[PDB]
This record gives sequence, structure tokens and C-alpha cells, in this order.
Amino acid sequence: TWRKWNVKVNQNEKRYATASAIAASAVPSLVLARGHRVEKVPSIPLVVSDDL
Amino acid sequence: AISKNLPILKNHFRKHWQERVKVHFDQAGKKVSRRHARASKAAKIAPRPLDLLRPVVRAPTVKYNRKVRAGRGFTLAEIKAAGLTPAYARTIGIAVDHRRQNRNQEILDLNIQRLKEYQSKIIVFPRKGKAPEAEQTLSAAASFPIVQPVTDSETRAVEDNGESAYRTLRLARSDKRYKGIREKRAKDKAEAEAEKK
Amino acid sequence: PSHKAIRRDAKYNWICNPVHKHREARGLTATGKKSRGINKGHKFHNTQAGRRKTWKRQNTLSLWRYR
Amino acid sequence: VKSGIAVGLNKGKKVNQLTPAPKISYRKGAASQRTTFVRSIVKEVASLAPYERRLIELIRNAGEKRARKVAKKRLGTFGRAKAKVEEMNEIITASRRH
RNA sequence: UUGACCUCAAAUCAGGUAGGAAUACCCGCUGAACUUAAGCAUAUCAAUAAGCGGAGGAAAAGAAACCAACCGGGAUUGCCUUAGUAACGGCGAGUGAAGCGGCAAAAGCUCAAAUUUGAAAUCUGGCGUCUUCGACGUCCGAGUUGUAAUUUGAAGAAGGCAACUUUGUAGCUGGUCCUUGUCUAUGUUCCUUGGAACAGGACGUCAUAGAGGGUGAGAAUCCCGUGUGGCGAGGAUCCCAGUUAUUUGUAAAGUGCUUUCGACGAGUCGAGUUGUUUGGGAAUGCAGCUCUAAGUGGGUGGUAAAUUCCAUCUAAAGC
Repeated sequence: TWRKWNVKVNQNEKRYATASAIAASAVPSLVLARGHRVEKVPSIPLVVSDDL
Repeated sequence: AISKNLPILKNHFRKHWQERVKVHFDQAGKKVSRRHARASKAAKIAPRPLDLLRPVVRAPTVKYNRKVRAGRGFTLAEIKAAGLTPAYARTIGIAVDHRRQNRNQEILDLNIQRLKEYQSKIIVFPRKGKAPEAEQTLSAAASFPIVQPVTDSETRAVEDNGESAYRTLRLARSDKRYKGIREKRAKDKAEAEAEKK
Repeated sequence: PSHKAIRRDAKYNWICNPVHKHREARGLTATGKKSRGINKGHKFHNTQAGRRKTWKRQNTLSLWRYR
Repeated sequence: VKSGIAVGLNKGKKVNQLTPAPKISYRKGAASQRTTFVRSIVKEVASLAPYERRLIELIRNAGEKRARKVAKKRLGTFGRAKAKVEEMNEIITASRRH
């Protein structure tokens, strides 16, 4: 049971990677390469109204 | 057994250590048990806070005398100074400690202010009939925090008088080393042999 | 403990409880707690809370999820 | 009173000092007026111990010092021999004289 | 001659109580060697396995004869640090704590030692009656070689002077907490393959339900469920809320001033010596044996003594 299961990571290193992932949400080349049928959609960084 | 150019370690694993191993898998689950316990206690008690109101206290030793910290109980002198009995205070949410003493006017005042601030802000319901409820505040430490005393004047005069702080320490330390023999050298020569004269 | 004078009277009622079965054997008497060596002080470190309890605590490897 | 410095005789910080009022438990070892009365009655009833019956014989013969050395072996420490030998002289001055 | 008291017996006397089981964890006693040191004897494995006694859902510990030398902390228990450190050790191999600091959780208390002495005020059993985990009344016994009230060192008591702020005991309904029972959406339409559609294709429906399982092959929509919320029943009851009886009271508690006192645990503490154990080193604790105290006394302040001061607690009874 006492083998190493979980792994500690630096707090700044997570926030570096999480910030770069939010940059990857935009830019159409990386989205289509990673699956997703996004041919119809007018532009990306897609925002919707607060009635949703 | 030994030999490259490595540091000499000290690993204490020659007993049956594998039989007495603990792994804290429960950390995550045990946290929820405590949050459930703190919540369910507040439901039973209802309008009162979970914590007892603690006093302000100075710490011991050379390492920690420059900082203040929340003590155990309010003493019998300070409870009297505000204007109430020790037996009554235990049922209002005020911790009492019969063994702590007071040898400082600064800590004596601070905790009298702390009791007067407490007594004013709390309300008390009677035993008989009406009870106008006013929600519950959980943490007494949140409403009554601990602040560090300020002994500061940011801008100040520069009063020099050619004494030298370094020279003051060397003279003062020399007095502690030599007062034993200097008393006994004075107890001879000037006393005993010359009191006989 | 079974006699009704001891059961009803509140001063000597505590002894009737099931936790005080054979105090002499386990060493919960006046002479027992002296022989075990249970006193407050720097002289009493190796036995104070419990001799085997303290040994079982400090001869144990405590490991967390994040090392 | 402290001297106002980290190194010295008094050592160190100056404060508004006094006072703690005295507790009840500090008195503890202080006498009477039962206890001295009861201990007076429990003496005539009855007699001294065998080792004490040598002490007064030793004082009549070889005074002090030898009285301490005998008492130090029979009792615990040197400080207890001070109390016993000083007390045994007060028996001779009170009871035997006058 | 008759009746008491003190010690000790008997009975298939009236009524109770103890044993064994299980043993993961918990409290004690008892106690190895393989092994490591490249040999082996102190050491190490280990104050461990096997053996013996005793408990509970927890156990043990616990309201300082404590830690400190600071501007001082303030019952116990555990986690993170202290630290692989101060010490121990053929000073070899190896062993190895605790104070402060940050958190989780916090709750405090009871006897003995005083004369109710203008009223043994107290308690078991028997017999009777009631609303029966009990309450009321009555008759023997226990007990003055000490059962109630009163007080526990944080104090506290006995007097005098002085202002008074507080009070209590049953059941009934409802909530609350458990054990439960039941109710609450939507296709089995058409065509190909096949022994069998739960497969493929076309057209819909429900979704706070597209978890999982069942049915002749990968089913949200065939069945049980799942999700959302209702509605019962049966216990626990003082935890809260709201009521109704009562009926406690001239008795129980708290506080300002002033005078006199202020009871505190003995074959114990402490000393010597032997064996064992600890990191504890002119000896950490425990046990056997010999010696044996005190009243401002006794304990501790990590180098043996004598001499003089200071700081700290109040042991030898208990929850």
C-alpha cells in the first residue's frame, strides 16, 4: 500500500500550464487538429449572452 | 558496505518497521468528517458561537518574547477588574484560568478592554419567556482578533552622547563575570582583617 | 457494586460502572499507577501516557499522500 | 528591576512591574493551633526512639560533631541531622533543667 | 437464675452476584534466540515474538509536589516541526528523546482532616397501597469505633456592619434524529440482415431521468430502476420549540467592607545497597532489603559535596 501514488507539483507551474491552455482555446489551427467539428462556427473566442 | 565519496547516512531501519507503517489515505475523507462535525454541532447549540473567547498573552524565551499570542484563560484579577464573578463568566462564553498570574500593567489593560468589548457586543436571553433570535456568528476569533502592540515612532530625533553601544556591552558583561570574586576580595582586605583593626 | 445502597447514592455510584472491572489487575489503583510510573515531570518521559503506547508511536513511519 | 539591555546582571527589558497577590497554597507549611497542641500531647504519650536515646547520651559525653555523624547515618541527609541535633538540645534545656 | 455485648460458625434459610467465548485495537506482568558487529563475550535484534492476567466501543491519560529563567507560559490527547539533534555506545557497529513555536479539540471537579449536639437530621430489607426503571406510609435492622447537611487551597470558615439580584417538578402535541412502506416522464411506427433485433437505415418523443442491470446479439424511450419531489406507518424521546397542570418561599443562591483563625494524606518522603531499564552521563524510572523524618516544612531547578540566596509548584486519596 505504501508505494507513491500522488505527486506534488509547484503552484506557479500549474498556473503557467493552465494559462497556456486558455490561450489554446482561441486560435483555430489547434482546435481542429484536436478533433471538434468547428467548420460552421463564425470565428472563435466564442462568447454568448447572459440569457444562457 | 561503504566506499565511493558519499556522505555517511543514518537510516534507522533495523527493527520490524514494515509491521508498524501508516499511510494517510484518509486525509481527504477525514476532512469532510470534521466539516460535518463542526456543522452538526452548530445546529445543536444554535444561536451561540462554537469558540470560547480567549485572552491576549505574551510568549516565553528569548526567541519568542517579541510576539503576542492567544492564551488559555482570563485570570481572576482581570475578571474582577471588569465587574463580574468567575462562576458566572464560564456560562457566557469566557474562558477562565485559575493559575495564570499578572506581573505587567500592559497586558492587564489590554484584556480588560477585551472583556468590556465582549460584554457590550454580546446579548443575553432570559430564562423565562421571550427569545428574540439574531442568527449565529460562528467564530469568536473572527470578530475579536489578535493585533500586535505597536511600539513605533517612524520619524524621530537623533540624540547622540559619545557613549558607544559596543563599549557598554563589554563593561556590563565583565561585571557579571567578576562580581563574585570582587565581593569576596572586598570581604577580605577592607572587611574581616581591617574590621579587626 | 450490586448492593442497592451503593447503586442509588451518587457519591459512590461511579464504581458500579462496567469500566471499573478489576482495577487491581490492570493497575488503576494507588499502588498500580506508582508502579507503572505515571507522573508529570522531566523525570517521567519513557513512561507517562503509556510505556508501550509511547514506544509504538515513535517507532513508526508516518507517510502522507504528498511526501 | 531590569537594566534595559540583553546582557548584564539584571537582564533586561523594563516594564510596569508590580504586583501578583499571594496565593493560598504558598502558606502550606505553617504551624498551628491545633497541630502544636496535638503534637504536645503526642510526646508524653509515649517516649523517644532507640536511636534518639543514644543522641542525648552522646551530647553529655562527646558534645556536637559526633552527634551529627551518628544522626547522619541513622537519618537521611546532613540537613536533617541539623534539625534533629538542634531539637535534641532543646529537650535537655527544657525538660532536664528547671 | 435471666438478658446483653465482642469474635467465629451452620442451614436446599430471603435476595443477589462470579466464572466461559471472541481478541483487530487497548492496560499490565513475563521474556527468548536466529540475526548485525564480516570472528566473539558487553552491545544489537528488543524493553520485540511465543506464554499468563483484565476491559470497552473505544481504552488509557487528565485539572501540575509541571515547563521555564522570558516582558514568563498554564489539565490531558494527537498531527506538523524540534532531529537523525542534546546525550548513550569494545565512543566500534549502532542507538536516540524533550521544552518553546503552528494547528485539530477544548470542560472542568470531589473526599479526609471542624461538634447537627437545642435533638442520626441519613440508609438497606420486610409488610401494605398507588400513576411501578419509581413514589408514599409503617415495622425490625445498620450505624455514634461516625451515616446526612456544611468546606477542598483557585480557597474557605466563624462573628459584626451593608445593599439586594436570582429562582423551581410532571405529559401532551409539533419539529428533530433513526427504522421503514408506497406514489411520481417518453416508440416497441415502416424497410434490409437473421433462429432471435437489443444491429444498420428512415421518421419522432421525454430529459432536474443519456448511472447500472434484466430481456433469444452494442436498449434513455420493452421491464426493473435512475432523477425530481410528495404521502403514510412504527420506534427514540429531553435536543429544541410551543403549551397545560401544578407549586415550589419565608429557603436556596450570589456580591461590598472589617476582625480572628485558616485543620491539607508516614514503613511514606528522603538516604544507602543489589538487580533491571532509559538518551539521562558520581546513577531516568521501577522493584527487593536495611536505615528512617519534618512544619516556613517538603519537592524540583539534567556534575558529586559543604555554605548563602532566589524562582517555582503542594506529593504520599478519588472522578
